[PDB]
Amino acid sequence: HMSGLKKFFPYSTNVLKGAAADIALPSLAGKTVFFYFSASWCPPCRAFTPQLIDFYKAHAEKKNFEVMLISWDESAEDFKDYYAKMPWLALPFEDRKGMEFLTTGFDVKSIPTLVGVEADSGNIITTQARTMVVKDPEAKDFPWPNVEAKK
Repeated sequence: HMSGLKKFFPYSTNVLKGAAADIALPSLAGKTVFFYFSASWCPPCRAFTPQLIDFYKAHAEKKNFEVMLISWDESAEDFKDYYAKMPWLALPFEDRKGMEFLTTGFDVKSIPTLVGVEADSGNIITTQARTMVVKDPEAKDFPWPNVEAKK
């Protein structure tokens, strides 16, 4: 029952997929999951989002991963407009305390940030996936464990 992955969600059960709000964690079984910390008020986020969408189109089926928006937006309206541009999942905006839990858990101090985790185990791969989407657009070294090792 996705115990490892459940550890990331103390206050949500199902998450969003477009207009649907009934996506359950077991649907992510066997995949890599990326938490995308982002907001519509952030210029580099607005520019990185389309790069991440290009990467998702190219590799999200073959490399077997999913993306979930963890929003730093200032309002429900901003969240709705921004998330509507995206093809992936989102932690519901209403779960602000859950967004805080993940933000501190991964020591996210700025955005955009992209964190990779294993769905089955719940283990962490890297917190520096944003760098790699840009540097490795063909996904040759995906999912990039321990990018943190770099100088």
